[PDB]
Amino acid sequence: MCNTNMSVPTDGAVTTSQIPASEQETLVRPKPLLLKLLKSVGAQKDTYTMKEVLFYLGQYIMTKRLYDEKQQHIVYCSNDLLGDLFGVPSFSVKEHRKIYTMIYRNLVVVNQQESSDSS
Repeated sequence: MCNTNMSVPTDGAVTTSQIPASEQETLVRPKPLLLKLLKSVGAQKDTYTMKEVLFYLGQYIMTKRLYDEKQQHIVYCSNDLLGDLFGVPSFSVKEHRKIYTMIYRNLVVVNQQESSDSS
């Protein structure tokens, strides 16, 4: 993927997008799990976003030598920090939809304090 700058309306569908990590960002703030994930590669923040975690979690997978050896999409993670994410012996990063949707198991998004008007 290097000739992709505006996509192609020929045998390539409309858009190569899918998964909430840029279009649906969220100023993510998880518990020690995605930060032991990203802060490892190089990250270092009090919070993150699904966009940072997007390309960054992409980093840690491809890195730390946990990936397959066919097309770098069957990334085996036995006893790995990537494992703390879910816990698979292998996961398909190629399908970022299912891979990141199982990343966020329960729930975790931006907080943004609010007020009950009269309080």
